[PDB]
Amino acid sequence: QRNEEKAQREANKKIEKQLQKDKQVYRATHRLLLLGAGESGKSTIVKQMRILHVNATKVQDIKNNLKEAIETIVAAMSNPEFYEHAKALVRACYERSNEYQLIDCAQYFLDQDLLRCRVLTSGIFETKFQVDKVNFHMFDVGGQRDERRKWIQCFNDVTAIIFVVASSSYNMVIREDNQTNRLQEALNLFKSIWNNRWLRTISVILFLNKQDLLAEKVLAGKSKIEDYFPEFARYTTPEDATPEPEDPRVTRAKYFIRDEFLRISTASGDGRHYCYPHFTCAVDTENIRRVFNDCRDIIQRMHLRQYELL
Amino acid sequence: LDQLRQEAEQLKNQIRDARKACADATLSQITNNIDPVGRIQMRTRRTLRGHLAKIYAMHWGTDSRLLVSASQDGKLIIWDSYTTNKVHAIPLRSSWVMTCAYAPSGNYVACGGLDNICSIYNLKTREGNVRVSRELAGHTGYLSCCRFLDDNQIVTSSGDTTCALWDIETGQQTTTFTGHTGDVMSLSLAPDTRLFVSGACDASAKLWDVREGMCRQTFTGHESDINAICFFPNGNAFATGSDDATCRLFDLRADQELMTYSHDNIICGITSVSFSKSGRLLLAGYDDFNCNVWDALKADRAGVLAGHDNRVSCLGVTDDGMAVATGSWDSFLKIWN
Amino acid sequence: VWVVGMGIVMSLIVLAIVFGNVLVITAIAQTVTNYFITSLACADLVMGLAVVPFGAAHILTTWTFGNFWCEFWTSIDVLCVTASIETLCVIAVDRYFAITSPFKYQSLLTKNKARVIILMVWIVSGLTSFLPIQMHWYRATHQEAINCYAEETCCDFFTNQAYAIASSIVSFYVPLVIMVFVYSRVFQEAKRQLQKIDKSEHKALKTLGIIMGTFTLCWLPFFIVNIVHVIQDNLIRKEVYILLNWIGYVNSGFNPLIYCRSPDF
Amino acid sequence: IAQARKLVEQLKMEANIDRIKVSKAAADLMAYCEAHAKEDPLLTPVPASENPFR
Ligand SMILES: Nc1nc2c(ncn2[C@@H]2O[C@H](COP(=O)(O)OP(=O)(O)OP(=O)(O)O)[C@@H](O)[C@H]2O)c(=O)[nH]1
Ligand SMILES: CN[C@@H]1CCc2c(ccc(O)c2O)[C@H]1O
Repeated sequence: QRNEEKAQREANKKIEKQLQKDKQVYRATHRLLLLGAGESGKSTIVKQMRILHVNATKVQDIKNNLKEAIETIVAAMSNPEFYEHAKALVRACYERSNEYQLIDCAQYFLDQDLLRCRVLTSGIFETKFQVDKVNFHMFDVGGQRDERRKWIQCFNDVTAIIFVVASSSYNMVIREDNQTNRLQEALNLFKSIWNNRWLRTISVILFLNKQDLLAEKVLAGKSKIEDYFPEFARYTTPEDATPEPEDPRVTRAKYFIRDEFLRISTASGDGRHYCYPHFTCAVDTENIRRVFNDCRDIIQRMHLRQYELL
Repeated sequence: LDQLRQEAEQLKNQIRDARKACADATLSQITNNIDPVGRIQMRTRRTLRGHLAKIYAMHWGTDSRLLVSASQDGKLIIWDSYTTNKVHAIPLRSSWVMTCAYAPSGNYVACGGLDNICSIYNLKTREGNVRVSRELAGHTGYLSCCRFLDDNQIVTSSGDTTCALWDIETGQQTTTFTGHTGDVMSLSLAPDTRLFVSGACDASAKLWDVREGMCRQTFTGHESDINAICFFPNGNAFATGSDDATCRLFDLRADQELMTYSHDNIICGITSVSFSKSGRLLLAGYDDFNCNVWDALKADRAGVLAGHDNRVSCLGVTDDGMAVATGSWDSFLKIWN
Repeated sequence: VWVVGMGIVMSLIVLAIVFGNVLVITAIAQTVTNYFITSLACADLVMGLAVVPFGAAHILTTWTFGNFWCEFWTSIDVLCVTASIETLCVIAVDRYFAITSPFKYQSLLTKNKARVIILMVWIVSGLTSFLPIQMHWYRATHQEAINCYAEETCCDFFTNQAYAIASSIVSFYVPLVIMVFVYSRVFQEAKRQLQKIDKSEHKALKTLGIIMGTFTLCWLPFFIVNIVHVIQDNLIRKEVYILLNWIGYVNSGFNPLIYCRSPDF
Repeated sequence: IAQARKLVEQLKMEANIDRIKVSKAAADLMAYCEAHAKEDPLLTPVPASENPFR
């Protein structure tokens, strides 16, 4: 049938025609992978994009978080009517919360509301938006902790990697007790990500999250960094310091965590690796230009490096 | 308590002693009189273009004329190998895909990936509009492979050290398999579709039973992860491709490893293995941008296919043994003959 | 000895230019920005194959070919000279657009836009050379060109008409006033980035310097003396003019070797 | 807990199976390959007149 070749040729034409339109859209997008430890703030940052950049079981979910937090505090003490019973409400147990596991959102719920709750999801969590007619594609792989991370070879073409750490969690253990404090656990994950075979040409944007809790912890005399980190005793404030408006004690604490992450980056970084440290609060900070301004630097630096200039 | 662990060593020692008694003679000595195959050289016949990104999945059809490919740009294209003409291009709900399949009757195509869900599509339908038929969503962790026992049963191997035999009509797991301590990465059904294997990440492989749903044997000869597996055409042996440079051939009846394939210069990994029609040539992909051809009975390299500009991630042989298709990460397929 | 050995020198330069341009063109024959490099290589190969062997015999000694053949050669010379120079400005503009505006670089330029630009620039280059030669409007009215125009075996070039100035203005003056600004902006942008690096924690000068200096040194003296000799009362000898023209021609031999430095282009 | 108890019971099932010598398996594989090597287009090239892809 002469017709049979003719029809097939006609069918290949429609398919090939669309793939021309889809190629232009695909090549003009930026993909940003999110990484972090457990209970860090990866989900909250994505929610900040959906609230301003683009565009109900929450009521039930909010109550569940409040119910779980109520029993956790009273249990450690030994070691319509239902809501009213817990309303009357042990305060000293909440003060020494570093000796056990407790959710950060316990105090606010018991005493930004929709984005303060915590929900655990196993499937990949995705989000698309535009800011200045330039397409952006932010997604978080998430899931339960995996120590093999065999899927990381798939993300070999992303524009940048966003890293989120909890800077107010230097005196709490992670999951099984007696393990290293959460800040040390984040450092070990950073070294594995930084010194990775596949991720040899990917930049890292470092977010030092949860700044507001850090300020109040140092202000109170509960715990001292010198106990957990002996090297903090000999630390001195760097000369190239530009603290916003802050006490000298709080400013010194902020940087010691930041420069401690940098020494890992600068050791093995000989070109094609850059780290951009930022001080951010996930819930409160209202500008998304930090990612936008940075993403214009990886591209230009990449072009500049290209052509041998730098 | 501790007594059970004490008896675990005794049983572990018992297995090794039994296998040592059955090692009458190595396979190398018995086949020393077979004439070598010689030099095998093939040239590219067709090249298929039209993918926007790297490719992980590929599977032929029963007629050995049509094949389906998958990529992380969000497309599932079906080709026509003879005349190089695309037939379909199904957009996907998720941009992360790690596997694909093709039904024996050609009426369905399967897919899955990091979205923890296996999807089934329909090709032969009224009005000629491909639409999602079912969505199998009971797992945790990513998927690795999908295989079609029939138009109603599909076998998946998720990343939570489990496997299951699904049922498209009801969308529920008929049976589930446990026993692996590491991520499952591949599987291959038997020619009679009565048994299948699975290469986990704990350097071990098992031989499950489809009906009874219980393990039968375990081979632990490797030293690293396992990325590929495939049965001998006879149905009583299979070959394994591990993360290290070695590939080994096991035997079900003798319950021992028979041969090992390695080369001093090769220090890369293996991502896909397959046999020939008569089970005489053992092709195998590699991370060093080419594909090698081994010998099943001699362990002698007999050719190299190095026409690719990126790593090889999939490979397959037609049902009539006439062509070999090898995908790669540069969005280009090739047909060798 | 000296005449014939210098002839050996011209032969060597011709073989070298032909081999280099042809190999680069074959390896390239692929990126959105490689079309301009391919065009430059093709123009270089055409000029090397068509001009130098013809001019070598005339330089050594009587022009054997006819008047039409001489006119065709002295017309294609201008087209070949002005085709390569105009492409460098396009390359500089493309690099400036790519670096200064990163996000809009993908949307601004495409294959169709590159094809339109290359066709337009080639048409503009071609219109300048062959049209006056075919029309013969540029022929000088002095008493020295009559002998060359009357003798079919004697070849020489003379144009006191304004055409020489435009030829230079549209061949050589326009590209540099743009390239200087483009590369100054590129250098300024590169200098800002290192400084930013210092707060978080020169090969560029060398590469920009060589990129400028090669074509500047090769072409500035020719387009200087070309304007100078018409205004002056024969202050420039013809042999010096031919030597400077050849020195300018040498640029195309090494231009493909400048670009394509990245291995296995 | 009882994970060890479950494991040892499973291992006892695989301890008592029928096994044959390596020589018989190697002979079977060699015989199968020798018998079916005739219709192996990849091994022995087919003429271009009977090649669908040529
Ligand atoms: N006080 C304070 N809490 C924050 C801030 N950013 C995030 N959080 C905490 O984040 C909680 C919401 O759940 P997250 O901790 O973000 O959980 P998640 O980020 O999904 O956890 P991962 O799965 O590890 O990414 C809030 O209830 C806060 O306790 C911040 O800037 N300040
Ligand atoms: C001597 N040969 C020609 C004559 C004049 C001329 C040249 C080059 C570029 C121009 O714009 C010109 O007007 C020379 O290569």
